[PDB]
Amino acid sequence: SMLRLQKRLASSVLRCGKKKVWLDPNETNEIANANSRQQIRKLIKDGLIIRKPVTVHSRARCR
Amino acid sequence: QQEQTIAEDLVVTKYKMGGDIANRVLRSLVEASSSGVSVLSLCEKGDAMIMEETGKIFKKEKEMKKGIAFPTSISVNNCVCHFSPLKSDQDYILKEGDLVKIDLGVHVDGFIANVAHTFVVDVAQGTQVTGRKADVIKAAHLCAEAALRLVKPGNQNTQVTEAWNKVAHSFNCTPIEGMLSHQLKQHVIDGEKTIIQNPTDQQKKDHEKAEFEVHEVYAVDVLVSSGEGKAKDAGQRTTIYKRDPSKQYGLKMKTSRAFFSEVERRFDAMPFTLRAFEKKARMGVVECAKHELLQPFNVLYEKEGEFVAQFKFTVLLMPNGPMRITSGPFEPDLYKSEMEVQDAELKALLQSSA
Amino acid sequence: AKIKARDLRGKKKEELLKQLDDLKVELSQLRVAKVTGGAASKLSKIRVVRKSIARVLTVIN
Amino acid sequence: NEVVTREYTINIHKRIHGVGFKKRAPRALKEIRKFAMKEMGTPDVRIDTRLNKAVWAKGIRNVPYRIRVRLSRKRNEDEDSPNKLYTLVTYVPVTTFKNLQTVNVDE
Amino acid sequence: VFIVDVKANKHQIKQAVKKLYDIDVAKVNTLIRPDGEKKAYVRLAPDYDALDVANKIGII
Amino acid sequence: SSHKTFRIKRFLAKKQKQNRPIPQWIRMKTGNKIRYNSKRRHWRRTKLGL
Amino acid sequence: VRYSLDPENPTKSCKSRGSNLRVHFKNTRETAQAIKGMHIRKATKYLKDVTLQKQCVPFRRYNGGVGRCAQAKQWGWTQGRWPKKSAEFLLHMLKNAESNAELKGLDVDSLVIEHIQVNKAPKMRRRTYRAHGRINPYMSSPCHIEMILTEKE
RNA sequence: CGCCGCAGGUGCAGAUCUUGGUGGUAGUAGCAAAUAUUCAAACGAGAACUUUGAAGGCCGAAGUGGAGAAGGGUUCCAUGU
Ligand SMILES: [Mg+2]
Ligand SMILES: [Mg+2]
Ligand SMILES: [Mg+2]
Ligand SMILES: [Mg+2]
Ligand SMILES: [Mg+2]
Ligand SMILES: [Mg+2]
Ligand SMILES: [Mg+2]
Ligand SMILES: [Mg+2]
Ligand SMILES: [Mg+2]
Ligand SMILES: [Mg+2]
Ligand SMILES: [Mg+2]
Ligand SMILES: [Mg+2]
Repeated sequence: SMLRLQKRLASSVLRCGKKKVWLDPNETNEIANANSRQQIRKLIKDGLIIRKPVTVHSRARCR
Repeated sequence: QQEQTIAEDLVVTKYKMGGDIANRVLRSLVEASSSGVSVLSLCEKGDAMIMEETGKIFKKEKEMKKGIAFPTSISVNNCVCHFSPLKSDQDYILKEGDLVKIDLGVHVDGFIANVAHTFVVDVAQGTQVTGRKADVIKAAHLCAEAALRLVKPGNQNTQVTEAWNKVAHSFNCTPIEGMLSHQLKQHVIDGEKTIIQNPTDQQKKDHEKAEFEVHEVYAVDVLVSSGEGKAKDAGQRTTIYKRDPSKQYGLKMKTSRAFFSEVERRFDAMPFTLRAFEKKARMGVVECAKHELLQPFNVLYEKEGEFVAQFKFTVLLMPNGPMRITSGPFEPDLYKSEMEVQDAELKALLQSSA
Repeated sequence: AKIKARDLRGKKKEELLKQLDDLKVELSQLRVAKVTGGAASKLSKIRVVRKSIARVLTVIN
Repeated sequence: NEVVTREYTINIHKRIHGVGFKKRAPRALKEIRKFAMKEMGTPDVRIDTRLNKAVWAKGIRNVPYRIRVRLSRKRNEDEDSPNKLYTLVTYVPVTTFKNLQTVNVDE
Repeated sequence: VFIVDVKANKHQIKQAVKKLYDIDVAKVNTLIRPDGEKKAYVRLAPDYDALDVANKIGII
Repeated sequence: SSHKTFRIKRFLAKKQKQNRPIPQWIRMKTGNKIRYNSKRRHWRRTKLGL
Repeated sequence: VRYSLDPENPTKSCKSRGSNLRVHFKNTRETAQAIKGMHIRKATKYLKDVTLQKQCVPFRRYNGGVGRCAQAKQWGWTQGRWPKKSAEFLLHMLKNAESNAELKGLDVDSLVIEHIQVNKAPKMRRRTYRAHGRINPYMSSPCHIEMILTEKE
């Protein structure tokens, strides 16, 4: 319903910004239940939350 | 469409087994309840034989789950019900001539068979018990006998309410305030179809109207008091808790998750008692109950010098006639009253049999 | 069980202090019950114990 | 019947001509929705997210001149709603737009 | 965790907890709440148990 | 600020506890003639003198 | 309560009202004037059309600055608008009035809006900020509304 | 309240009069400084604005980033309306 808290918690445990946190758009109810860490960590460990990769800034053109 | 009904021959037999297991446990206790005993000891031994007998039955099938549906609840001369102390609490030594109310539930594959009786302990041979206590429990039994005759699809729940009120007035007594008997089915104890005893304004405006339906389980109770019918709390720890599988909160305490894990494993949905653990049980309960993950069963005390009575049985509704599988050993020859029945309609329902 | 200043005035200071102590420990559990929910009965006995402490302290003073 | 699906090619260039830079791609997608509302007979046009990406593929002011889509009028017989028919328009990747007709795609 | 008077220092807090609860404490961490009342975290000695004591206190 | 004196924080403490709505049961008292806390304060609308 | 213009017969009539409704009084007064006298089904269909901007309401008294539209010719007039908020509040109050008619047992197929009036309500105060450190009002103009529907055919 | 006497802080259209309320203006001026939003879904009675995902963008390390000092004082955090 409203995952503002989970995004903040997931970014903190993932040690990444809120850009890089991916919450599963289909399993919104499951993430919405995770009101704490060790619940976010559980969701991270089973793949419902993924740290998105850094968008590529290649240096090949410069090289 | 997957709910189990009493239509099956195998289901009826074990339901007759549940009535036998309820009657045999009550019979074992009534003989073993005497003056100068430990109320805690009767509960542990009350549980003790109910563990073994439910383990030795049906040796050829050891797959389904069976056990307790409602803990051994006891209350003597001052409490309504929902009283079952822990080991740390002070014991209540049963004295001479007390009347004590005992409640117990047994579940087999989620089907609930629940019985509860009130009796006076250590009644000698040839004696005649008299007083205002001689009135309350006799009135309650006529509520039971009336209820047995009037339990049939077609007789409404509100007729049960007035009938119990009218006999209560006939016996100069009043039921305790706002209790609920329930219509039972598989894997449940808090059925939506409930019948209410001794209601008031808030109760009658929020209670439901419904007609008794066939092939159903009815856990009928009668709670009658000799005084005013009002109860409150005197700061005694609430022990009996039941989980609700509807709502959910994510526990943050290791003991609460462990307490909630152990509750789900052993007493998934039926009301349990904190005697089944104790150091970690008490501190895990506060967090779960705070977030209403468990619905409590508090203790209710009456006034000093007030007496309360209770009778509960489970009955199965067949089209041809109800049969009460669980009963308590009450006799009218050793127990009389000074006021009698005055209403003609009450007369008809007691002389008629089934 | 109520105490009165009139009957407290005969005792010595040895059990007057003793009576003040268990009166203080009783108020300690009373405030504990107030925090942990407790009951309406226990909350109402907070004042009756507070005035009993003042009564005993007034007599010794 | 009423479940049919067809394949169209919309000249966005013609429908978008004259629109300012910061409102071109936004206008292109309400022109697809207007196009679908007309060719099919139904309101409540549902635009596929892949179709969204194709219109925005080259930014906000350089919209593709033409796009090939597939309108699918399907039954809304899934929940109580005012409209019983809805059209879902998907994106069809193509190499050329030459000699492309409006064709009836089968099941 | 207790609520104590703002005029009591960690030494009196340790002495009060030790004497009126019959326990041995390891250290006291104190802070004053925004409400204006002191909050004392009393770490018990390893041979004592907080849950054991909190039962006897009644705050379990 | 984070750096405060004791007496300032004690001053701020009292102002916090008395910025609370009146109890609902006050309305039921005989001869009440009180309706709301008219001395309520909001941190953004009106500032403490200190 | 005391409605103005009580019905001729409070047995084939139904009433509804609302007070302190957060709608513009000028927009609702025009909307009620067009609705007045309409049959219940014609008025309900018309108010949905105004929301859909397929039919308009003519602004006759409070028209200063109101623009012109083509649809304001059905009503002999020039300027009209499509007050969405006024239509929704009148639709809600018409639905309440219809349920009252079925409550006292008259058919809703033959209901006609005999009387409908909109009254100014107490204004609500807000603040706007002007150039040289000046404070100016930002008052709202709510409205009381009430109508009587008469069963007639 | 009338009648005989007594005594006045005794009569309003104005004073750019004091206080309060209300109009026309007027559904009007206006809600135009700093490039920009779009698609689907969820909750929900209700979605241009909430949340999730996808895309297109902007700040571009002298930041629209991360922390503090004064100042504020609970605005911090959960849950609900
Ligand atoms: Mg410090
Ligand atoms: Mg400011
Ligand atoms: Mg003009
Ligand atoms: Mg301004
Ligand atoms: Mg200024
Ligand atoms: Mg004058
Ligand atoms: Mg005057
Ligand atoms: Mg004047
Ligand atoms: Mg304008
Ligand atoms: Mg503008
Ligand atoms: Mg840039
Ligand atoms: Mg906040």
